[PDB]
Amino acid sequence: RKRISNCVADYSVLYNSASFSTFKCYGVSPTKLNDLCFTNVYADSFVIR
Amino acid sequence: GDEVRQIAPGQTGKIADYNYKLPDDFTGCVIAWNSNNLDSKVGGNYNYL
Repeated sequence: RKRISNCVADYSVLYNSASFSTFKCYGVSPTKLNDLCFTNVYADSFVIR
Repeated sequence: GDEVRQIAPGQTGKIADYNYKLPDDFTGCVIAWNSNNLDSKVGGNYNYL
């Protein structure tokens, strides 16, 4: 669980290299994320089947 | 393949935003199937941009 703070989240950089099998926002719409900022962010990172 | 999910209303990504955007008032059908045995060759197929 990584804490993300004090930064600009563009996510446009990811397009040139990453290709996600799934992307899913609960809560908020995927198209509003550029027009939004967050109170705290945690990134829960793990490998599954 | 991983971009098939992006061909939908409300989605974002390099395709939803840059190359093929759907209306949020869309009536119709999205049909997709793999073409791994047609649109790909050895040395890779670089004709799809």
